[PDB]
Amino acid sequence: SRVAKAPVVVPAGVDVKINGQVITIKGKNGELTRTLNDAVEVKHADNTLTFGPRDGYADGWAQAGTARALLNSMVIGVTEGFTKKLQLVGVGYRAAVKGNVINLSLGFSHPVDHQLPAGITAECPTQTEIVLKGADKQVIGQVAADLRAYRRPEPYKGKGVRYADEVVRTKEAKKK
Amino acid sequence: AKKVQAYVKLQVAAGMANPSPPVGPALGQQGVNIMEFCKAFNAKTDSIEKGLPIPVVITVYADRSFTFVTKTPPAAVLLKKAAGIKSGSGKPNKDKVGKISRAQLQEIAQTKAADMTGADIEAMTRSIEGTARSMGLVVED
Amino acid sequence: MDRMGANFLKVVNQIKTRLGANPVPLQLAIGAEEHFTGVVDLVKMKAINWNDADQGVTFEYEDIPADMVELANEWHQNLIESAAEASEELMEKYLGGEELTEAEIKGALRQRVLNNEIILVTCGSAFKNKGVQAMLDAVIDYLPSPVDVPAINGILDDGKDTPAERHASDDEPFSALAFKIATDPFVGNLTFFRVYSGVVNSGDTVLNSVKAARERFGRIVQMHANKREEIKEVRAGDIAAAIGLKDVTTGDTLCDPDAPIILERMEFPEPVISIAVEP
Amino acid sequence: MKVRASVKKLCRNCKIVKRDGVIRVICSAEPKHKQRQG
RNA sequence: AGCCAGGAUGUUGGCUUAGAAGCAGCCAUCAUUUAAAGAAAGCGUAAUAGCUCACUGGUCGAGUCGGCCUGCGCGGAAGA
Repeated sequence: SRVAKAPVVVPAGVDVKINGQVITIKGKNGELTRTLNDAVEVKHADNTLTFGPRDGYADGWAQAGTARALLNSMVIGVTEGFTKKLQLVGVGYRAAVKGNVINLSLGFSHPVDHQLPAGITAECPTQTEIVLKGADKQVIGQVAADLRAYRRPEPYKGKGVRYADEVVRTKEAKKK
Repeated sequence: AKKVQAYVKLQVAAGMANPSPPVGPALGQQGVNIMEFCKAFNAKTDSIEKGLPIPVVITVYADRSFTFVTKTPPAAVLLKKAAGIKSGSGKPNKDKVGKISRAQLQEIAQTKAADMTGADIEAMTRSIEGTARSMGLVVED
Repeated sequence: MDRMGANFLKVVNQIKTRLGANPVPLQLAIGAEEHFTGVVDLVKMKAINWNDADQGVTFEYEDIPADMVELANEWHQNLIESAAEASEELMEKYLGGEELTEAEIKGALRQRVLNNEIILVTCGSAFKNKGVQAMLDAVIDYLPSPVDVPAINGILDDGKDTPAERHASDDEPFSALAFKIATDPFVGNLTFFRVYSGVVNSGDTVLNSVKAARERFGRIVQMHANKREEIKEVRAGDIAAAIGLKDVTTGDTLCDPDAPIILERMEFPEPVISIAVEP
Repeated sequence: MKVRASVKKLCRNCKIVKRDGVIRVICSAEPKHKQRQG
């Protein structure tokens, strides 16, 4: 397949701990482990990692096809990182980072300050731009999408919290 | 010459100084002073009797620059400049009015031969016969 | 200026982009818009305390606070620029280093209001009682008086053009103008007119010399914008109700005969939207 | 999500994936083109 | 199937020209170059600038694609 024609090359600076089904990757700034399913046959062969679908679970081409895409992201996420910037377009809406906490100037009668978990070093260059930094590809989206779900992109003004690369489709009033 | 940034050939009869804003967005693409394209071409526009759409192309550059290529008016409007009316295509294969022979077509092709490297003489001759049949025009020599 | 998104320095530096003017502001901002307590007057370099309760009480002036000791530095040096390029005489003491006091700089900038190249800006709150007591002292020093301006300039009645600056004092023929001419079910027609100079007594043959009509001057009444207070003797500069005008138009003169005469109606509008009322 | 018995691939870029078993059709820019049953 | 990737360019494609300027719609429906391009599919839109389909022109470097017939499966399926 395309995934079978896709092996991943681990570089120096990220150590694997192959206890069979449980792999804990000792990396640069974290520990990106995934306890996969038993539809995989893993082997860090020489340097480039090779994998395999186990018999019986012949649908493990899917279940390890996740894994081939997975561990490639893990060895490049623990070292380099993800810049996940969000664009705050709100009338009187600010963003400021302190410790691991983000403020949410969100047009309410009360402030919303939610604490953010490990795997996050957040920053804020201004009141409308907010950095998020992380090692797992999941955690760099999950903490980002929760903020965006508190104020979705409003398609009559362009109001809302929105990603850096995301482009909304704002409409027009057309009646009054 | 250039690539995916910008390349559109649109200019109509140069007696109108104003950029005619079904053409204006081709001047509204990469930040021109519209007075510059009015002052570029008028030094040579006083060598013509105006009335035909003359074409130019636009082509762009990095900072605020631009460029343009001057050619001669096309033979498609030269078919309907001599024929009197500017629009004859009402029924292509059901109208038989109006004759011009090949000799007129090549002398409006030498001004293409003295201007451009494509639109060659003998190859356009059937398409200057092809713009005649769609308009409902006849040709004999 | 007690609201979110209310940046003072943005808006005054937005005029230089959209309106294209030259504003140099004076009274700056102290406070993060909710704990806002000080308005930074920059000539005298003094912040003003405002009320906490008892809706209007204090006017307590102090120094520049320590949390804005450098933004007051970089903005005062642009204030004292604004007289070297207003008058040519302050050009050589911006660079020589003669002291640019509070009293010296306004003598140039007041003459920068008769040409109107700079406007004077002030941040504060009307409703939170933060700035209103501050805003009054600039009016006597940056807004022009009826005796400091070019006064009534009647030209003639007919013929050539000789524009004549008349006197702003009480020593002239009388002159006024007719505007804001409201109505009432007591006397009928009313006015909100303003006299520019001269004194009128009670009872006069005030004409309207642009449309050739004779009127007589009744019982003039002043207001608190609402309440009838009968103003008998109208001094030069009051605003009152030139009552009992038989016919009066937009902006004609209110003037005794054998005197200068205005004839001026500029920019007569056009009410555009037309709806048809039916009984 | 409008519901109707017919999921017809209607918009020009209409994805179809079987989430939970019930089909719901995924457009890009048109929210109006998204059905769910059938 | 994606990243580079030109969207080779005669033309204004008429009519009726107010814009119906490939992108409102009826008749033509040729093509100057054909290793890549149609007198044309939508969005941007009064018109177009923006973004593509067109051939994937160069890279990956193997399989892949749209329908016909049947074995069964899911949705359709809400009642006291």
